[PDB]
Amino acid sequence: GQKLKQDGDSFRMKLNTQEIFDDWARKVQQRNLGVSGRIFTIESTRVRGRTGNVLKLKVNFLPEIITLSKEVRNLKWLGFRVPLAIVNKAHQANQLYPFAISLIESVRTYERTCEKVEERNTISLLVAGLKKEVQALIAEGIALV
Amino acid sequence: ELAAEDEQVFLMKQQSLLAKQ
Amino acid sequence: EVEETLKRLQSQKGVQGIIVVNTEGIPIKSTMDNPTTTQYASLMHSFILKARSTVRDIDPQNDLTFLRIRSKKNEIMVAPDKDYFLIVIQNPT
Amino acid sequence: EVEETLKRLQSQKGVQGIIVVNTEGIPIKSTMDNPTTTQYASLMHSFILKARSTVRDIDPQNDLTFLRIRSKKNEIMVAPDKDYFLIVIQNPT
Amino acid sequence: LTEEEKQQILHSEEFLSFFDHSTRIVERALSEQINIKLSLNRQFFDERWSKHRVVSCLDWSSQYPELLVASYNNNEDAPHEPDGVALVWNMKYKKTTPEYVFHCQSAVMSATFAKFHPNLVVGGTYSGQIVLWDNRSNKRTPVQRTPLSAAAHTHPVYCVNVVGTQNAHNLISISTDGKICSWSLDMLSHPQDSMELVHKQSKAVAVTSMSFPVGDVNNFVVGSEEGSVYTACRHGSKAGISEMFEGHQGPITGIHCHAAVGAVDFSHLFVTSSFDWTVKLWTTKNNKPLYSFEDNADYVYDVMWSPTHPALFACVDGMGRLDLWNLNNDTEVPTASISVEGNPALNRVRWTHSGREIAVGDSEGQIVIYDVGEQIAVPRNDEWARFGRTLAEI
Repeated sequence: GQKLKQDGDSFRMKLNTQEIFDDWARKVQQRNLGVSGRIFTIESTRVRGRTGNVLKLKVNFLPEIITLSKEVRNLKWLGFRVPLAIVNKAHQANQLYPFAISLIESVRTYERTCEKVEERNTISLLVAGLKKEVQALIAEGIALV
Repeated sequence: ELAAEDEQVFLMKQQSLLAKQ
Repeated sequence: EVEETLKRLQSQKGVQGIIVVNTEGIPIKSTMDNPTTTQYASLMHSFILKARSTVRDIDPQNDLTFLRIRSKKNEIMVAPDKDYFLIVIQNPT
Repeated sequence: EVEETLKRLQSQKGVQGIIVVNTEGIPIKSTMDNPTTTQYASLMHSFILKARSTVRDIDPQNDLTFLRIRSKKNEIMVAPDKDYFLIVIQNPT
Repeated sequence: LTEEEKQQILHSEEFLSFFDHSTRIVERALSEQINIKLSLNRQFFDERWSKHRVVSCLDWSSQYPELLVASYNNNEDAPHEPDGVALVWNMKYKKTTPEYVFHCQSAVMSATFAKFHPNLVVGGTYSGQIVLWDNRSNKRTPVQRTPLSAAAHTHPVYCVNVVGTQNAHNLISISTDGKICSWSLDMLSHPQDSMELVHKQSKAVAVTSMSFPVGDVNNFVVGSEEGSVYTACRHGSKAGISEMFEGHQGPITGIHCHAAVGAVDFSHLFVTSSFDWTVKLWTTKNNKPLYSFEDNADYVYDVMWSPTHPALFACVDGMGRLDLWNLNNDTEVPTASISVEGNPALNRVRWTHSGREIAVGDSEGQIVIYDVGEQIAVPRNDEWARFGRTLAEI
């Protein structure tokens, strides 16, 4: 009986769990995830296939941030307490996620449809008005923090 | 008539605006 | 036994016993209305003979015993041995 | 699609040869050679036109949507609806 | 001799009915009519749409009790190739090939048939975008897609279902965020209803799966990855969480209400398969679990009642074994068991309509269907009475 209980206690000691929680929290704090900044970012990329530098339009929002939220949204009920700054960042990211995902899907769809249009140059002249209004809407949005 | 204003020019202009803001 | 064959065939769905058509287009066995079945068997015999010619064109060693003429109303199973050509009306269901 | 259609219709049994025929006979496609495909499919088209006449005899509203003949040496397939005439070369078994 | 007319008619795609009837008929032509206890029945493993692919969901079509739908996430094998893989599989005549295929630009998480229309198939994806597909038409793309908006689902959707009858239908969906949304089959672009499920102090419930009492609409039941099972009314006099259950320690993965209907009323019995081998049976009127299933550890995913037998259900273990668990004959030992060869991580189990056989998903994608013993499939009035008294046991 005592040998068995010693075996089980040793196994349980090997079966501790908090250390990984601690390491993950430390990694989160070190990496300093965030979303604050511009509504979306315009960047420079030299896409292979063309000599020029393409100013492809992206969204200032890492899709992985929500993952962190879910971790917290789990670890909180797991009984492990996470630092208040991390709680705040995860909560803000979770509440703000829907807007970001709608934005990114919308901009990707717009890019796909505009490249489809310009693939057929015979039609861009007609669609120019819609492209103008969309560009105006993007121009209005981009200035926002 | 309506103009196209190629996406690259608009993108670079707004890149400049974001840089300066 | 011819009667055994008849009772075995009538057990099939939508089949009224056994009707056999010889090479003259006249059914040696009578199970349905005579004029319709006779003309139908005559057209049967004609097109199965042209099918026999068609296959022998490129297959001079094949024999015909299976053919599934199925429509949205009924299927006709036509099976020639050498002179006796069984024609069987069966529901597609 | 085209290639996927033939590929899937073929590898289901390792079929020896099928070509897509959307026209009334005389197909220019080939699977093992031009003649044995084109002439045989034209013969099939001629035969199935007669078979369609045969099925229309008993009632003109009838049309043939599916046709198979399984003989001692070959199994021939065609499913016509308006112009789509199938060909299948396959073992009797 | 034509050279381009055949080429252009091949290029022109008017082959919709052509391909439809050709496919529905050639597998029929596969028949070899040449004139010259558990037991496996049919093992299905598509080589083209299931190479190293994980079963995500399963469903049997009530309208056509030979038609099955199965899902898949994105394929790690190749990202460039289509990611959301959906398979419609048939039980007319044996064939290695799936009867229908379907693709979604997002990884597919769950899928099912529509009760309102016997041909439409509806499936929730990993992006939280409900996807509609028309079986009769020959297409690969989703026919319809719910918008990705704050009002609509945005987190990955894992349970979708159709409630009501064929003229009082309603498509209810859950996102793992806690959003319930009610749509209609005639339009899939705007939520007829939508609200964020909340238990208390406005905190949401991370819903993983949900079910409903057989023969009833509204008054839904959901399971939470937090390890807690809730009953929440759809509309009632007040929507939202109505009751919180003591529940199981780990995440609640597969939840199902009882479905068999007979001389007694058992529509209040819930089976939940958590992450601890623990298939818990309870009733909605009691806050505590009525019994516990324990023979191993570590993750039995899903549990599902048999629609014909009232005291019999199935649960499949990630260890790679499906045991058919009966209550009237036993309470501690499975009355039947079997293991899929290769010992694979069997994900999902689905009782077929009318029962008498089972469907099993796998991490490898090789879904297997197979029947049950006749002496165990069929119930009897004795089964209902003794089941009532076994409930009366404790």
